[PDB]
Order: sequence, then C-alpha cells, then structure tokens
Amino acid sequence: KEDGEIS
Amino acid sequence: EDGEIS
Amino acid sequence: QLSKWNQDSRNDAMENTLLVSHVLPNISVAQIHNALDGISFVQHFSLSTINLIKNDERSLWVHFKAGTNMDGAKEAVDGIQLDSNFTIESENPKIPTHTHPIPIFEIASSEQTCKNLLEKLIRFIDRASTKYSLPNDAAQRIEDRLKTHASMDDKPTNFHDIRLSDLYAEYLRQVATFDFWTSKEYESLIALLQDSPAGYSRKKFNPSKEVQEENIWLSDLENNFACLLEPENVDIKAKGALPVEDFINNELDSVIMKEDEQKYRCHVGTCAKLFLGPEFVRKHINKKHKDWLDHIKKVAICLYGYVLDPCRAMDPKVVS
Amino acid sequence: QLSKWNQDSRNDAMENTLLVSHVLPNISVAQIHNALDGISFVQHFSLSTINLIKNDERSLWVHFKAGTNMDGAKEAVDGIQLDSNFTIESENPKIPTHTHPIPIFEIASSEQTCKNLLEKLIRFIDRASTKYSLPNDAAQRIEDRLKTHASMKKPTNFHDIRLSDLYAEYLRQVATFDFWTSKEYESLIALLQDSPAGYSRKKFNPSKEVGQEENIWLSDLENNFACLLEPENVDIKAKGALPVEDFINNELDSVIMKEDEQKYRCHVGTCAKLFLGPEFVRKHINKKHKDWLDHIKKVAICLYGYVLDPCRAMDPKVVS
Amino acid sequence: IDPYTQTNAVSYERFIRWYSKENHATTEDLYNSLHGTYNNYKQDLYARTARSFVESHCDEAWFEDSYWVDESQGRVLEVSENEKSYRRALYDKFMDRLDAGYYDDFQLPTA
Amino acid sequence: LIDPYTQTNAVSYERFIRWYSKENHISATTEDLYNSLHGTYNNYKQDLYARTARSFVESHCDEAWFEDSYWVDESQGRVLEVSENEKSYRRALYDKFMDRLDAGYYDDFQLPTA
Ligand SMILES: [Zn+2]
Ligand SMILES: [Zn+2]
Repeated sequence: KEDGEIS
Repeated sequence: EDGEIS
Repeated sequence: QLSKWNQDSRNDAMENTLLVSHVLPNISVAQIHNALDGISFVQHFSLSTINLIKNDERSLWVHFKAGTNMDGAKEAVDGIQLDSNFTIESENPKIPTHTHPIPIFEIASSEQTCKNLLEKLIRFIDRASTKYSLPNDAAQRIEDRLKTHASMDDKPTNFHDIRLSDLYAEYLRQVATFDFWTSKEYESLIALLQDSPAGYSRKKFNPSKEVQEENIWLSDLENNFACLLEPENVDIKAKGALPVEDFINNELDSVIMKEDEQKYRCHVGTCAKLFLGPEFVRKHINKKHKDWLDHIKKVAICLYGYVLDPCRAMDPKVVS
Repeated sequence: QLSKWNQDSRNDAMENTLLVSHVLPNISVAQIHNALDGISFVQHFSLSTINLIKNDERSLWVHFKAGTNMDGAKEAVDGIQLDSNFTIESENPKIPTHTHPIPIFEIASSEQTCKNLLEKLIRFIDRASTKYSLPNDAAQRIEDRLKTHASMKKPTNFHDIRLSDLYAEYLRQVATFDFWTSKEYESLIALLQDSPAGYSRKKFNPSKEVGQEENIWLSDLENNFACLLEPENVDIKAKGALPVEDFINNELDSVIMKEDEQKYRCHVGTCAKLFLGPEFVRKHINKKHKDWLDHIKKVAICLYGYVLDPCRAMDPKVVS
Repeated sequence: IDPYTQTNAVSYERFIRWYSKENHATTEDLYNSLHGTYNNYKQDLYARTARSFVESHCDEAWFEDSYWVDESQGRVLEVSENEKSYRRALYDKFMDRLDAGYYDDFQLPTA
Repeated sequence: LIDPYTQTNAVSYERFIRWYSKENHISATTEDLYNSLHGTYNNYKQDLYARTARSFVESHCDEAWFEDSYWVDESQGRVLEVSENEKSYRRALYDKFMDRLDAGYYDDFQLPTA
C-alpha cells in the first residue's frame, strides 16, 4: 500500500 | 544611518 | 415634444432633488458626508464630474426620501458651511431642454455589432447587480417581458436584439445611471441627463452600404505577426493552449477526482485506487504513472508551440 | 511571361538544388543530418510543411555549394537509406508554372495600414538579423538606395509602397519569409510553392471608405468597456501608467545614482548621503524622505485609477 | 514641429499639414485617411500627458475623491448603504413599470 | 442542423449562415446575410481551431515531424537552434541581394497591379 491508500 | 558611508 | 419615457425620466430625475451650484474644487466628499449624513430625510447626494475646458466648478444634487416637503428641505440645508469658502445655497434642479436625441452610428444596429453590445450590456447589468447589491434576474425579467408581450412590418431583421439592446440600455440609464453609449457612470439620474437629456436615437443600418473581409484579413495577419514578434503578449488561453506548468496542474486536478470529504481517487489509466487526501494521489502519479506524466509534459509544450505557429499544419476536418 | 525578378527567383531557387519527393512523416530531422552533415559540398537541406488535407508527404530539398556537378550530387545522395521505410532518390527540383500573382487586398496599399506594415517589415528585417546572425543595416541600405536612385513612372503612397515591396522582397529572397501570409520557410523553393508568381497590389480608391469614424467610435467604446469590465487585462503601460509597485520602483531607480561599486548616493531634494547598497538608500528614503515617498506612491495609485476611468476629466491642452 | 513630442493637441487640419510635409497634400483625400492616425496620435498624446495631469491635480479634493485609494490611511471608496437603498428604489420602480407594460412599446427613436 | 460551436468539424460559411438564420429566427436569404457574418464566422473558426488544438497535438505528438517542429526540452536533449551551415547559406543570400541592390537590380522593382 502507498501513502493514504484506503482499500 | 544603516549601511551609510562617511 | 419629449417622449413619455424622456418626459418621465426628466420629472423623476428632478423630483425631491435640490441643485447646489458652483461647487468648488477644494470641497471634499467627506465634508459633504458630514453636512448631510446627520440629516435623516436625505437618502443620496450626487456630484457632477469636473470639466476644466468650461471651468473649476461642479454641481451638487441632494436627493430626499419620498414625501419630503421641499420647503423644509431647502430650510434644512441652506446656510451649511462645508468649508470657510463655500456655504450651501440650494435651488430647484434643472435639465437642458429643446435638444434632439444624440444619434448612435449605423454600426451599433448591425447583426454582428448589436450582439457584441448585448454581451457587454448583460455584463454591465451583472456588474451593477453585484456593485449596488441588487437582484441578479434583471436581464432575465426584461427579456421574458419582451418575448411574451410583442409590439407592432417597418422592422429590420435585427429587431428582437435592437428592442432588447435599447431596453437593457434604458435599464442602465434608470437604475445603474450608466450611459452605455459613452461608457460614463454617474452618481444620479439628473447627472446623466445633463449629457443625454433627450436620450439617443439610432441611425438605421443599410444592408447595401455594408462595404469587412479586408479588415479580417489584415486583423488575422497582424495577429500572426504578434505570434512571431510578441508571443509573450499573445492570449495563449484564447488559442486553446496553456503555460506548460498550468497545463500540467490542470491534468492533475482532473485525474485526482474527489469521491468524499476525505476520499480522493486516481483516474489515470485503468487505475481506480483511492486516497484519504488530494495530495496523497499527487505522489502516486509521480511514482507509477511517470510515462503518462512525461506525455502530458510533452503535449503541454508542443501545444504551446503549435498555436503560436501562424501557418502550422492543421486538422483537415477544420477546413470546409 | 514571368517578370525578371520572378524568373530570376525561380532559377536561383532550383540552381544547385535536388528534390527528394514522398518524404514520410516518421522521418526525423536528426536522421537527415546524419545523412548530409558528412557530405561537404552540401550546404543546406530544407523540409516542406506537411499538408494533411492533401497528403501525409512533405518534400526535402538538398542545396549544394556553388559550382557543384549535379550528377556528382545525385550520385552522392541517391541510395542513402534514412530509415528501413524510405531510401533517397534525387529528382530535378520543380516549381508550379503558369500561375497569376496572388492579389493582396486594397487595404495593404492604404496609407495608415501601409505604414503599420512598414513598421512590422522593419521589425522582421531586424528579427532575421538576430536569428540568422546577418548585418543589421539591410533596412538602411534599401531605403538609402531608393532615396538616391528614383523610378521611371502613380499613387500618393508611392515612396512607402515602393519601400514596403522591396522590404517584403528582401524577406522573400534572404530570410525566405512570405510577409503576406506570415509564413517562415526553410528555403526559397519551399516559399515559391505557395507564391510562385509572387503577389500583386489591388489599387486603393480613396473615394471608397468603410465608415472609418464608426469603427473608431465602436473601437474606443469597447476599449472604454474593458477599462470597467476587465481592468486587469487592459494594457496600462500603453495608456501611460504603471502598476503601482513598478511605478514606485522606477522612481527610486532614478533618484539612486551609484558612484562606484559600494557607493550609492540619494539624489532626492537637497540630499547627497552615500550607502554600501541601493536598498540601504531605499530605507534612507523611507526614514528621512517619507513625505517625498508618500507623494510618489499616491501619484502611482491615482495615475493607475485615472487612465482606467473611461470618462475622466482631461487637460484642456489635450483637446482641440 | 512634431506633435508627437508636444504636450498640446494639434487640430486635425493642422495635423494633416505636418503629416503632408513630414511625408512629402490634396487634404481632400488625406482628410478621409488620417481619421484613425489622428485618433491614435490623440490616444498617444493623452497617454504621455497622463502623468503630468495627475502630478498637478493629485492634491485637489475632487481628484483625490475620484482616484486616491489606500488601505493604510483609511482611503477606500465603497458604495454607501444610503446609495444601495437609492438604487434598489430605482430598480423596483423600473420592474413595477416593466410589469405594467410601461416598456412594452419602448425603443430608441430613429434619426 | 446542430450547434457548430460544439462540433469538432468545420462548416462552410453558406452552411454556418443557415444555422445562424434558423438559430436566431432571421428571415434573410444567406446572400442577404453574406456581408454581416464575415467576422462572426472568422471567430467561429478561431474558436474551433482553439478547442480542437489540444486533440490535434495529442494524436500527432509522437510523429517525427511534429516533434522536430514544436517539441523542445533541454532535459530530454531536444531544442531548436539555427545550424552553423544555414547561417552561412542565409549570409550568401543576403550578399547576393545587397550586390543586386547596389547594381540597380531593384530600382525599377515594385509589386505589379491587379
Ligand atoms: Zn493511479
Ligand atoms: Zn537622501
């Protein structure tokens, strides 16, 4: 996951 | 004065 | 004999107003706000623009609240010393008589031009709406009447737009106190009517005496020269391009679509990955979608170059 | 039959030149440089502008050094493979024949316009001198020649028209620039694809007017509207004002005279104080000469406001 | 002498003459040509005189109240709440008139 | 008939007029109108050229010619400067002209009349 990722 | 020459 | 509208404009403009003649250059607006703000039955005051070719004096008009006894008004104002050198002496207000309406040129009544003036008219109505904090439905209501209630050919092909132009113009005379035909604003109706007391007439447009291909050709040519000699002064936006930096920012704003208050998704290629902030997506694009960003960078530059090229190659589809 | 000048142009353009037809879009310039930079008796190559309405193919013209065997040249180039898809086959260069000179509009010959163009022609001569690193006296030499050596012949513009045609002709022959279409070209032959017969002038009948007054009134009125609707977009400099901060900085840049390297004198009224740096003076100005600065920043603000007031009062000296 | 250097406005006729000589004069024709040049000459004249005009009038009360704006010395030029009322009255009169078909038959006269 | 101002394709003056005619309820036989709409059409095209510019650039950007014309970026080893060879070429065209000027080649010269 990357910065701020919200799966 | 400031930065003033004589 | 003055028209109903001109005669009515005249009476309105004078009603519950006093003239104050010989207003000196040294007299300030603050001095006048002193003298008059204290008085309750004064609603507004107007000051003519100085005209030095004639002389140093202006005119001051005091507009009183409706149903003001105008003997009391004089009594209430007469004797007021604005400064040592000027004491107020009111008198009944005047407007130049026995004049002919000022003729507006042929060209103002032509298809092309009339419609330009229409866009300007609308814009001046909206300006006046914001400036004087009025309703924003003036142009709306005017055109609604003009459509619904017709008026009796003897008419040009331009009639609908002239009628409307004429009335948008008349709205600005009465409400804004703007003389569209001179682009002078005024502080009151009486002030405006000093310069256009019979209003304006229209010179009729002759489809025969129309004579402008040559002026288009020249215009376009001089515009081309500018692209080569003064590119920095040319309206890039008008030509459907942007400064590289600006173009690239507009691509980032478009692809970082806001799903919720604190949810911002990537829309670059098939990518639909979400983020909890707008600037969280802006990092993503830098890392993964380099290829795409290079492309945008290249397009931004080339697009700038292209539009500034007088005789560039052109899409076949955009010629006959 | 072709004029000497057009016939001569033709021969000059083709002399020691080879045509390469059917030049594909994918073919880069870098590719062509590789192929020809080595060949010493080649001086220039010139690629045509793609014309996609007609065809996806440009034309490449190879220009050889003076006194070149144009069989040695064909042989030296023929068989060069620029890429897999296009190998070079040289052909004798062509220019479309049996054409009528492209007529320029009447307005180009009118005095007001003829003079604008004259100023634009000079600006393109000078642009060509910097771009191509030529002498800067081309303009002077052409004018001095015509002043000295008269012609055997006529309108009231003649002196200007004559000069304009030669200034236009200079650009055609030297900077390969078709002033009339504002197209730059890479070689004489390339230009002469679109103007092989050159151009002609349609005569100006002074009797003919296009309501010059009307287009002016309308122009002036629109310029006036812009002052109210789009002040930010209006060219303040042209109207004799400066944005406030710039105005002020230009004043300080006048009253600050640097006497050596770290010796800066204040020339505001009866002052002669000296400072290390100019910004040390700019302070001194703020401390000692406040009154003077207060006035300057006042005058800058009003001058801005003034020039943007469409119906401002004006010096009687600048009317009639 | 060159009008483009002088602070005073030269008449359209006197201008023509300077131009006639300056560029080597039927006037008849020139009259119909220099209408625009004279407009641009005046535009230019206005522009370079602009600063002088401000310099002399900047301390006069009439000129300051027009143009002099500065948030540091409380010199704003807002629209008075008094005036806003005055305008809304003129608005409302106009729309009452509109709705009573006052302006149904209205149009600028012809010349 | 549809809004040309929305369409990416160009439209003949004759066809533009007809749209204008119906769009604004103008009872005029197109040659009645021919002189009026010269400017309007010109701006229609300017406006078209404008909003189609980006799409043209996007489709041609990777073609060799288009890159050579417009693509500049020191950072990706692309620029446009006048070849030392061309300066030479142009200088000889100058010197011919001035030799011709001085030899009286252009004394009788003037753009023919129509
Ligand atoms: Zn993504
Ligand atoms: Zn000092």
